[PDB]
Amino acid sequence: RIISSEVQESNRTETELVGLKQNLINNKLKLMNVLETGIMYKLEILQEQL
Amino acid sequence: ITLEKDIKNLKHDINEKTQINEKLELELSEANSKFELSKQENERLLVAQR
Repeated sequence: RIISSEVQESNRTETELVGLKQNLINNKLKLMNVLETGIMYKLEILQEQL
Repeated sequence: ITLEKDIKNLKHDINEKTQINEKLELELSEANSKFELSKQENERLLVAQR
């Protein structure tokens, strides 16, 4: 009972938190995609044109 | 929490660089307009001289 409701339940919450961590990392990678290859690339081309 | 703060900080960076890019695009359009106006005005003045 302690495992299923306290230990393994805490481990399930930990797995959900790790999944949230991976989702946040993926969102961060998307932001670097929009930023580096994007808004910095857009900044570079805009500065070149200007 | 650290990754969420990183995402938020990178979103303010996105917003700042997006304001910069909006200013750059406004300045690019303004430079194009200033070219067309100024070169046409110089053409008009040189044509009056001619």
